[PDB]
Amino acid sequence: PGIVELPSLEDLKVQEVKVSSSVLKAAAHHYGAQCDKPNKEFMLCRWEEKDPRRCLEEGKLVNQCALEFFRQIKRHCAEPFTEYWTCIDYSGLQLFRRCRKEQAQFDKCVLDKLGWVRPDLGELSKVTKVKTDRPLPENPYHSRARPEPNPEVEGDLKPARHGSRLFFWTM
Amino acid sequence: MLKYIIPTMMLMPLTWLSKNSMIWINTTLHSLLISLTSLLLLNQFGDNSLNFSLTFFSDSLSTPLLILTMWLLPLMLMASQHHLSKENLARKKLFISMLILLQLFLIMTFTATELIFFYIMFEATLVPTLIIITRWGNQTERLNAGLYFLFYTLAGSLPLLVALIYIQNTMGSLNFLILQYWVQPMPNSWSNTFMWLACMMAFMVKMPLYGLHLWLPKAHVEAPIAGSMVLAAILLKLGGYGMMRITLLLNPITDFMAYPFIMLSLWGMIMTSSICLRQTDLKSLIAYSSVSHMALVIVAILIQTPWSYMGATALMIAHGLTSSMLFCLANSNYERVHSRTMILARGLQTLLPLMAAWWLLASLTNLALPPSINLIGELFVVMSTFSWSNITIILMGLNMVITALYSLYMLITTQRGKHTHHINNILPSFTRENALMSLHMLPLLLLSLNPKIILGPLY
Ligand SMILES: CCCCCCCCCCCCCCCCCC(=O)OC[C@H](COP(=O)([O-])OC[C@H](O)COP(=O)([O-])OC[C@H](COC(=O)CCCCCCCCCCCCCCCCC)OC(=O)CCCCCCCCCCCCCCCCC)OC(=O)CCCCCCCCCCCCCCCCC
Ligand SMILES: CCCCCCCCCCCCCCCCCC(=O)OC[C@H](COP(=O)([O-])OC[C@H](O)COP(=O)([O-])OC[C@H](COC(=O)CCCCCCCCCCCCCCCCC)OC(=O)CCCCCCCCCCCCCCCCC)OC(=O)CCCCCCCCCCCCCCCCC
Ligand SMILES: CCCCCCCCCCCCCCCCCC(=O)OC[C@H](COP(=O)([O-])OCC[N+](C)(C)C)OC(=O)CCCCCCCCCCCCCCCCC
Repeated sequence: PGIVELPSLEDLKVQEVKVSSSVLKAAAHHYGAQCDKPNKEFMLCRWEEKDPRRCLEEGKLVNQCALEFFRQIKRHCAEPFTEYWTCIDYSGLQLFRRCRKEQAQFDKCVLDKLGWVRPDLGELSKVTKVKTDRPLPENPYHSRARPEPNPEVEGDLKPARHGSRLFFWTM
Repeated sequence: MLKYIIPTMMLMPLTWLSKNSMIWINTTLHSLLISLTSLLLLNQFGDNSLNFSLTFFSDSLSTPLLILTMWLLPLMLMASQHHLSKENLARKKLFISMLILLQLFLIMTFTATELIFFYIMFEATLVPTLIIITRWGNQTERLNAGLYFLFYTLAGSLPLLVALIYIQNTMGSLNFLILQYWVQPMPNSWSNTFMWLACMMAFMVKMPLYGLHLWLPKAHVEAPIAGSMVLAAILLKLGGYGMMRITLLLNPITDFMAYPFIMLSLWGMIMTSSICLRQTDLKSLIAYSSVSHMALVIVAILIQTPWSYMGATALMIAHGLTSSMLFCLANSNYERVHSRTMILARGLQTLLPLMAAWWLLASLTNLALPPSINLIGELFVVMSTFSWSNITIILMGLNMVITALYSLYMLITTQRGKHTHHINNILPSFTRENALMSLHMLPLLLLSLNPKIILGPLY
């Protein structure tokens, strides 16, 4: 068959979000609130293209919008967030329920200094509508022409010509 | 032909709803009425066969076989009502039902327009015949007789089924009326060779061919008298009828494939006739004479000239009447001496003079005395085989010597000489027995006055 078409190594270079998983999980609800739009454009492009190579640029927007999410935490509320992801980082299963006072301090400092509302129980699992200008992929499976089906039956059913025609049976 | 199938079927309530003493009289009377009605099949034309329907037709070949078939049934009922006098009433009605069902299968074996319906009736005639031989036969060897009779026949005919279905798939129809007009020449190949053998060996068995004849002297001597009459008179002629139908399709391969089957016949009618010079059993002598006479019909069909077909169908009808009468005469002695040994009861013209006159007439029609239709068929086969090869007259003429030398030997051994001293149950001839002999011989003699109705589709 054909050559697989991969992007080059310079096409994949982007400033990564070089933080740990507890830093991400501690900031997760405000990330799902504030970084909604490029993330949903990316995941819509990701389920519609069904090909990561056609989803790189939108993905870079994700990696553009996450970092600006953290710098805006780093410029204003670096220390309550630092205590909060440290307390999240202690636990094995990384429980939100073991760290409610640092969560309250972080949410209070964020709501005062930046004006972000933490999403409630039920909001981040909603299915939202996304306004994009990219075209809908007309063939995301790279399929081809389906074969022509067999012709159907039509016409009124006439009786059998001279019956069964089985050797001598005249009916 | 539905005016003959339905009366034959209605003989089943006629034999099962009758009184316990009237079942021979009713079946004899109404089968004689069916035999009188069988003469309406003589509406034959010099160009077209009498074509009744999509299922049944009757040319001038099937019509004499049908008249002989529907005539044989009252004669079998007359022959069979003496040795089934102590019989249970239910088994008596079962025997009459097997004869009725066998007639029903034969009269739409010969009229079957389509060849697989011919096969189904042709092989349906085994089962009532098998039941008659193996149930109402007399000796121990009736079971082996039924096994040989069944397994030569089906071994011959199970290739015939495959060959007929091949013709059905290739031509498109096994209608004999279509196959007269869509017949293609069968070329020289091995496929067509075994096609010919599958088409012919079933009928070669039922004629019988010499070498395949071994089922017959067991099935004739171990059958009862109605069984012996129907195998002699009709059930050998299914092979001749089927050959005359099926050799339409087997041209021109027959003109080099019939050579081994003519030799086997032309020498075999010498052998079996010679066997009749030394047979101690009278019924076996009549059986081997039946093989000897049907060998001429095999030769006449395989050389496929018009005189040969005319002689072969005349010889079939004549041999049917003659051999049925010979088995009835042998039964007339067996019902008195209770043994089929021909040297046992001698000198029986001193004791039964009119029955010896019937023996004399049946022996003269066996030896082809002119102007009987025996001699007409014999003579026309000899003419057409002289046209085939001039040397065949040797094998013909020598046979016509030996056919005399057992026809009169059987007359001299049974009826002449000094009578047996220690046999004294030799009753006078019953009116049933003389009636049976006269109903065999008087149509056979009246057909000399008008033989053109028994000379096939090409008179
Ligand atoms: C106002 C409104 C009302 C008006 C009403 C008017 C009518 C009133 C009456 C209505 C009731 C129906 C009456 C019968 C109608 C006609 C049927 C007929 O004769 O068809 C001829 C039929 C075909 O002949 P045809 O010349 O082509 O056409 C004439 C008709 O137009 C044929 O016409 P068709 O083209 O339409 O026929 C169709 C087709 C035409 O046929 C074909 O296509 C040919 C192939 C048929 C089957 C062949 C099978 C071969 C292998 C098996 C053989 C088995 C053994 C044979 C029998 C042994 C005895 C049991 O037949 C079939 O497919 C059916 C199969 C055969 C059955 C026939 C009916 C029987 C009814 C009574 C049963 C009694 C026992 C019968 C025997 C049992 C075996 C059948 O003949 C045969 O197949 C030969 C056998 C004879 C038929 C049966 C005879 C019926 C009367 C029997 C009375 C005596 C009984 C004694 C006791 C029982 C026996 C021990
Ligand atoms: C359509 C109308 C037709 C009318 C004319 C009839 C046409 C022929 C029909 C059948 C004729 C023969 C039947 C009689 C023989 C069987 C019975 C018997 O034992 O008789 C002795 C018995 C007299 O003997 P008895 O002293 O009372 O006691 C008996 C003895 O104890 C013991 O007996 P025995 O030792 O004294 O006698 C033995 C002796 C033995 O004598 C012989 O065997 C010598 C004669 C045969 C060989 C030499 C001649 C060969 C042929 C040449 C002659 C024909 C062609 C001539 C024409 C010119 C040339 C072409 O038999 C004879 O002499 C019988 C004479 C007739 C023989 C015919 C040939 C049979 C031989 C085998 C086949 C030969 C080829 C076929 C011939 C076909 C002819 C049409 O006869 C009768 O009681 C006669 C009863 C009534 C018979 C009716 C026959 C016709 C029935 C048909 C009914 C339906 C149609 C209505 C017409 C009715 C007409 C009245
Ligand atoms: C009674 C005792 C002896 C019985 C002898 C019976 C007859 C002897 C020959 C029978 C052969 C089998 C039936 C053949 C039917 C022919 C149909 C036909 O058109 O064939 C063409 C076909 C040809 O194929 P085709 O025609 O489909 O091919 C397309 C056409 N061409 C050739 C151009 C490509 O023949 C065959 O396929 C094989 C024929 C020979 C069969 C060999 C096997 C059987 C051997 C003999 C068995 C005999 C009975 C045994 C039992 C004895 C007792 C227990």
